[PDB]
Amino acid sequence: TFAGIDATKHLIGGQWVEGNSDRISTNINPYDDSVIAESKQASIADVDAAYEAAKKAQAEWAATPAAERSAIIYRAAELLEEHREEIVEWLIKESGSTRSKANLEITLAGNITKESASFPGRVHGRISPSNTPGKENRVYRVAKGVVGVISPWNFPLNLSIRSVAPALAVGNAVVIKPASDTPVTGGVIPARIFEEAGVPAGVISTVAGAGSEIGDHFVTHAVPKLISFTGSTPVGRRVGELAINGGPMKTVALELGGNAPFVVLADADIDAAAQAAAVGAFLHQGQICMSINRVIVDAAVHDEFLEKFVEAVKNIPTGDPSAGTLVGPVINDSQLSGLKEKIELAKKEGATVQVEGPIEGRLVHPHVFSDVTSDMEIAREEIFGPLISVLKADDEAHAAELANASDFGLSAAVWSKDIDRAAQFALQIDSGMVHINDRFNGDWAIEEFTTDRWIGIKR
Amino acid sequence: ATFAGIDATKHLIGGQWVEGNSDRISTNINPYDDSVIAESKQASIADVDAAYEAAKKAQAEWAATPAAERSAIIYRAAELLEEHREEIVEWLIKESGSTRSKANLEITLAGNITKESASFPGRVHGRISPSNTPGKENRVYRVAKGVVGVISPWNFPLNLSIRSVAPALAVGNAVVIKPASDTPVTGGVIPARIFEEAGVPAGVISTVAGAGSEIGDHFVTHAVPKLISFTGSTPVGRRVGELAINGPMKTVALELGGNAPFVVLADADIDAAAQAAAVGAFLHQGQICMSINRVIVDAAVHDEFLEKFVEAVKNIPTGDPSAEGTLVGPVINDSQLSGLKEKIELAKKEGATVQVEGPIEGRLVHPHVFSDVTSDMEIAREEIFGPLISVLKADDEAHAAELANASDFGLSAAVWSKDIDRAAQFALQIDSGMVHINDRFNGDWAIEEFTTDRWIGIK
Amino acid sequence: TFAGIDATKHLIGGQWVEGNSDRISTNINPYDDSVIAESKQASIADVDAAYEAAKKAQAEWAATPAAERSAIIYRAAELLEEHREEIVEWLIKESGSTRSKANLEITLAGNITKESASFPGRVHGRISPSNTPGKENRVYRVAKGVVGVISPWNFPLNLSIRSVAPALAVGNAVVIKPASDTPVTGGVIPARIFEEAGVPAGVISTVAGAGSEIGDHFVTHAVPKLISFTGSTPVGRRVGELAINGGPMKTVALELGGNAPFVVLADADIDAAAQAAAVGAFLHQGQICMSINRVIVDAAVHDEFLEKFVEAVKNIPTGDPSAEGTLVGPVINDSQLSGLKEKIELAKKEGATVQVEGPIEGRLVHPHVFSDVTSDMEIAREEIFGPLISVLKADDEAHAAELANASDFGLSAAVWSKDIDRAAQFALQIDSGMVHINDRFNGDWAIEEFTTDRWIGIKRSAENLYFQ
Amino acid sequence: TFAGIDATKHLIGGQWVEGNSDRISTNINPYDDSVIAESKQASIADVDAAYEAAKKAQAEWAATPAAERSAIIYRAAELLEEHREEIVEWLIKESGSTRSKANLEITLAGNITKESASFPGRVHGRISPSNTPGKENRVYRVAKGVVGVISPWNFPLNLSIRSVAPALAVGNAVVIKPASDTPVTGGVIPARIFEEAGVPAGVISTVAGAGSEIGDHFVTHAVPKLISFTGSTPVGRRVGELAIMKTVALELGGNAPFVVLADADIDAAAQAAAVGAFLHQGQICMSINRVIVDAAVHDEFLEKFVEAVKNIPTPSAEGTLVGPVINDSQLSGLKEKIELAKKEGATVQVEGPIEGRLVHPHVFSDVTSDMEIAREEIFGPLISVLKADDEAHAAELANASDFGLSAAVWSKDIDRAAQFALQIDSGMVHINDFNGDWAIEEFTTDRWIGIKR
Repeated sequence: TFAGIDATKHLIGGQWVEGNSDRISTNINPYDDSVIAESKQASIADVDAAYEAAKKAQAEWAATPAAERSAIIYRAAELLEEHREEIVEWLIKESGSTRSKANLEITLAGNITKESASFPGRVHGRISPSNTPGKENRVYRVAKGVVGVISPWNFPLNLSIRSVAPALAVGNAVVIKPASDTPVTGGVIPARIFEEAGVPAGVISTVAGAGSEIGDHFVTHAVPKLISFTGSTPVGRRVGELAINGGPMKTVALELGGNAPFVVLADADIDAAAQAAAVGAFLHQGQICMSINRVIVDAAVHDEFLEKFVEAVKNIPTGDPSAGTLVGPVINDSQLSGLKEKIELAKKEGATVQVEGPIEGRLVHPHVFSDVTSDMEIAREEIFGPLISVLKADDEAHAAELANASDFGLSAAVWSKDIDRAAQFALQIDSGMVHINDRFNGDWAIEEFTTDRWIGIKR
Repeated sequence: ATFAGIDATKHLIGGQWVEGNSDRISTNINPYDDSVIAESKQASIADVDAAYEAAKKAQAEWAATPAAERSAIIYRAAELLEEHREEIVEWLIKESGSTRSKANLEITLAGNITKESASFPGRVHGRISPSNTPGKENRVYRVAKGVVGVISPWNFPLNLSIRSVAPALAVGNAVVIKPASDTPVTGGVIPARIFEEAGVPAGVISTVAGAGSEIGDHFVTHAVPKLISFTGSTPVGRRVGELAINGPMKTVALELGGNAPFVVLADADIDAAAQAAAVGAFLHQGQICMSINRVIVDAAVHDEFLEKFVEAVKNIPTGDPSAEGTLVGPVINDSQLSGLKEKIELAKKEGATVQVEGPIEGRLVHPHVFSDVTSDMEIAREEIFGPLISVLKADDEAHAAELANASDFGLSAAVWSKDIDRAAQFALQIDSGMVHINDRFNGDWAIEEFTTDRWIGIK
Repeated sequence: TFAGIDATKHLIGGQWVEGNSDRISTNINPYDDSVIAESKQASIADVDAAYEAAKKAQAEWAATPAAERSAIIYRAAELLEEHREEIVEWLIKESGSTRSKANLEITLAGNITKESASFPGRVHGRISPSNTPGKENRVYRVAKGVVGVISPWNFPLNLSIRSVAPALAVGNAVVIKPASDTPVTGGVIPARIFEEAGVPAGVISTVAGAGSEIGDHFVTHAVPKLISFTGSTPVGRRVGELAINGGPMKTVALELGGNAPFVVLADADIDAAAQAAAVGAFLHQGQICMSINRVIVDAAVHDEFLEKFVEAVKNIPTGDPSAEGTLVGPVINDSQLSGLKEKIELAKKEGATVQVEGPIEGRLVHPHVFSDVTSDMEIAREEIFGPLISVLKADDEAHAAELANASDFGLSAAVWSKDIDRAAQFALQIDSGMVHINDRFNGDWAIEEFTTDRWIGIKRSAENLYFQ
Repeated sequence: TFAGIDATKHLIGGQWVEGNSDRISTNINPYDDSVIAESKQASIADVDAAYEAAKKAQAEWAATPAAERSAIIYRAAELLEEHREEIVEWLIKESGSTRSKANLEITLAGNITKESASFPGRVHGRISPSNTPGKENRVYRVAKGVVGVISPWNFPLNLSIRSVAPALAVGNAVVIKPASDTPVTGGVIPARIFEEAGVPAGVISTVAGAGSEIGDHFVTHAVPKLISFTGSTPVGRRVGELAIMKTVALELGGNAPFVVLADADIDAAAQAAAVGAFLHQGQICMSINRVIVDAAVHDEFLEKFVEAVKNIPTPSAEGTLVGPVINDSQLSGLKEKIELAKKEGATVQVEGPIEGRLVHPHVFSDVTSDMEIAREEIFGPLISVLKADDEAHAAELANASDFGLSAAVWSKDIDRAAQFALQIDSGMVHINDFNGDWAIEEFTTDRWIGIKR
């Protein structure tokens, strides 16, 4: 259960109901394998009801005055704190998250929701200039309509609120489809938080189900105007294809965390950078916008940084997430293999082990690898686990090439005392976000969940 | 074969007009009489690589060029559009089978877009956002995408290539054009040459014309372009979207002029609307921002409109495009002729009634109008690309709204109603980026589409 | 007293202190003449203290994270809503507001600040395009610095907050100089309420004194870089003039609600327009952006509208402010009283027709209506600030626009006409910032007003310009 | 005469006419005292006509299609370079500006009106959110109406077009009243060039009257919604006061600071102080009347700087960099300022002759903040070099003067430089070195129309 209803149901038509599918998925605590629950998953006829109920209820929502919608969204943020401990526990249980990680995730979901509540009072269309006598060009800024959000298992609550909150505050009706492993932290909870906040029936909905049964059908559907996806790149591609291959076509917003880079230039404060890289590599692992899985260091400070970086990660306790742990267990037994495979492959491709830990159950301990090249799989591919490569750049220009060598969407970080030069270097990296010496953009968000409707009026 | 002096069979690569390298020989045929215009050796995969490579090397300096400087060159190309008017008209008629008067409208259109584009350099700005962390400063820079790949259509080659080419170049992008194999000079050589003669540095503008499929895929699939602009058919746009997702992703902008509706409401000036529908359906076909392919009239005025409309379209001179009176020219090629032929047959087999028909000799398809059509019929739910019209009856106001949203794609739509205010509300009920009441390039939309925002946080 | 601090004190430096001038102020209830309180006023010295304190504290406040400044502003809205009953009683006792009018004022005050809480994260600067190779143009949007706010006796709470809240939220430090008749509702409550929400010491202040020794010096001081004024246009003009030739550099934002025209066109919903006119003229008078001082009606529907408007005005409860039904209370003071008595007579001795009029029992002026008036009668061209309304006859649609603009007060105007598309075109002819059709605080304009832009152009040589 | 038309007439109601004032003015070449021309001055009734006609012709011009307005404004930029040499002479002989300084002003003039030609398309309104059930909020952005522009004698062509072009493009009707000493460079030429460009009759006007007659009537007139003034801080003040019912925009040039921080490429910066002190004299945006330097590079800066100013040659010539002063009243002002400078203790680091109206460069040193030479607006080639004990002093010293549209700061640490720059209350600050979006705002007003459906 959660906040007053059993976390195994689905919020369809504003009614918490049981799934009509034949499949029954068993949610397993990644740490000790204890059954958390068993729910009758949803069928396509259920997704249909979800979407159709959203379409039918969306207009009245979009038409609700700015202040109202704002107040409700703001209420949701209050509720996030008011149910904090119950949410922390679920984060620990289902997501295999650490007590401290869960705490962060909730604060983060609350900042996004807090910003998002100002959105109503920020959506503006414009009155364009006319080129033909008697013509009035008005471009209204409206809600896209119905958004289908597909949340991941890494930061289930955080990365889902990242799109549910702005999408709802702006007038859209949303339908969440969480990852198989985290259906309540990535779907039931955020859904419930907004229902409890006042979001009208049909506006917020959640539908969980097996990939092979509803995955495709959720994207290819005719109701959603926008599909927001957060996950791994190969799955993003598939959702991307599906959105344009017989739908009709709908906009698809892909949040593909990949192999993010942490560049340390020659004039960087190796001390702070060491500390920082340790936080971004493990304490924030899973969070697509702050996580990093490879630090690129200049040759002139490489040996020093590597030294300090290793002595910093050896002190990262790996254990029972319920505890001072800072790195809990991996999510699936499928996710466990993959990591195992990458550790080996790095060793096999000639990488150098710098920090290795035991692997008990799904409790993978940190792993560091120096002497890594941009062509090694460990660096090219997406990791999503406590794996960490250290590549050497013998030139500042080479650092930029190393940083762009692997695909990654979200963020990139760089350390350098020369704020001005670093800022210039940052522009030399292909990322929409680059942070120097240490998020969520509201403007970028209101634009992603609204559409501009140009209405030409000839008098 | 020549244009503005230059050999028209060559390709502009690395700032140098050269002959293609593939063994494939393409013969350009006049659509109206089958006389050969030219015979150009096609561009090979290697040629596309050179174009993208050289373009990528010259882009930075072009992007570093002062705003006023870039805008002077964009304004010059607009003057050049006019100075070369006479000759572009001949090419438009000769290659794309355009009517002489249609050709003159297209050129006015093109030049009107690049003059508007001329003001873009001084309109591109970034933000300095507030921070939430002490001592942090957020600066989001608005820069060029880098290299932009432009695929243009055979319908309004000049005007639709320019629609992307001009703003992209204006904003700091370097661009490579891959025109439709039927209109390589009106869609590639002429646009490319106007900007070259206007002074955009070598390598910043290029055209590479090649035989479809493989070269087409390579062109979209390449690692250099960070944007692929496409205007054309939906099955092809679909394919471009696929390739952009599989086979190093890049944003893809698709301009698919599907089946645009022309909505006539009960209180509409039927005579005006009728004349307007005639203009949009036949004198503007091919221009996917002003054309319409189906009419939706309120029952209460369906018969009045139909008769008044049938009258109007029966007075449209079909025939040789060179003649100044003509308004309907030939269809671009035999294949397109086949689709038009079979679409007509099918409309009949589906239950449609012929209201206006004529003989089709050569590639000269006379205007056709069907009545008693339903939204499930393909004559009204699929792209048309030819002088074929459908008229659907709307027994209800809200019903008209349904039929208007019955098709897949749509750039614009139009509504007719004397009640200016109620019409504006109605228009909002249509899912189309553009809707014109009682009578089309968005500068802002073009800046956002051809630039990329870089958020850079500093501590 | 008000929420733990005695209303008689001034908030300087972050501390509620007693005044230092020798002049002693005596608060008087406009409905009965009670001594609400008596308190020593602030001297020219207390104004300097407040400004200097605000000046030094300003920067850290501006540097506070946006979300943090935002939470502080948001809570002020909550506290405003919390101390509702107390503020209500205070509005009625001092400003002479009505039970229900005071309650409306607080809602208004509340909405404004919850809207302002949104401001910190909305304030942004720009990176403009460059025309000279190697040059970067940044244009920062920052706080003005210190803002002095002069609040009026009409809607003291709502009109002070209208500028105090966005200014604070945006990073300014602000010193309030309330109207002499309403020092607590116009200064103490809003200051205290922001203090109890969390704004730092020195960032919010309230210096109250007799304009006689404080007024001019407040506007003239060298610290404030913006003066916000709300009141009569005469005083407003004096403020403006004083700001241009005193402390060389400081802008002024004058909010002068003079004679807002309420225009009823040929095709209006005369019955709805009638009730609305009634509302804007009495329940809302004092409220700068909502009230109306004159109504102009197309001749074709003039007499029809007049008959119905007079009816609704006739049945408007006038009396004791404390009562929950009253809609019109006493005038703030005798000076204003004698100003209205003078205006009613002047309208008469100019040939105007009385439609409605009542007794004037102890500062309690009953609603007064005058028809058959023309654009040059003082009653229809000067500002009123009282329950006196004048109806003018318009020959046609075009004459309506001309009658509407016969003022010099363009702050807001209302227009009634069933035809929306044309009424909107018509509204464009009126010389006001805002016009409302068939029945209002702009946040965007507010942030522009309390911030300043700083263009910083930086040229980089080859030396400190990399990867070029 | 200019570009055909009679240069002594006043464009009113679209027609160039002779003034109705019984006062005549003899426009005199500041350089040699020769009489360029004489003209019947404009009267109060003349002004009323120019404004009354402008008002009637405005609504039509604003409703003119955006791309149309933009082609007209653009044309004016072509006409400006077509009449280039003809205008160069007028600044040369009337404004007393050199040949290099005149040419520069024409390009700058061109740039402004060319940037301004893109304004019609960039003027957007807004459809704000609604808080009341079923209400729409439209915020139209319209032209103010009629704009009274008061240009000055320093850079009369550039500083008049600066207001005029943006205000016209946007759809306002403008009436220019130029400085008594420059009625054609600051009034006739700009008005005549927009006329040829295509601006309708009554949309552009120029009226040259006597300060004592027209001066006050031009500002307090009911018609103009905006008054754009450019000049000395004291006269800018009366204007604003007189204006208070319409809004006024004061471009008050005073004493712009040139701060040279301890790590400021003392050499290349000394080269720039020279340029911003003489080459860009009349330029209220590119000129500096004082240099604040940190003790460390103080003497280092001064030497190279003195040698810089000493090399500046001394109108109709090519080499010449500095020209004569506009009039006698101004001349006596500089001299008067030069003397009390010495009487205050300042060291005459540099001093040149005073042949006629031509004042040679003057540079003083060991100057402090409580001296009129660093406090008052100078309007002449008089430089003051103040020493700053540190950087904190530099901030104080920089903000000392009451008026400042722009400032300059040289450093090497671009980042710290930027930070320091924000500590100087000035609209503009340039580091080691015309805003359109702000001009668009200035010549338009936002009209909020709320509709309860």
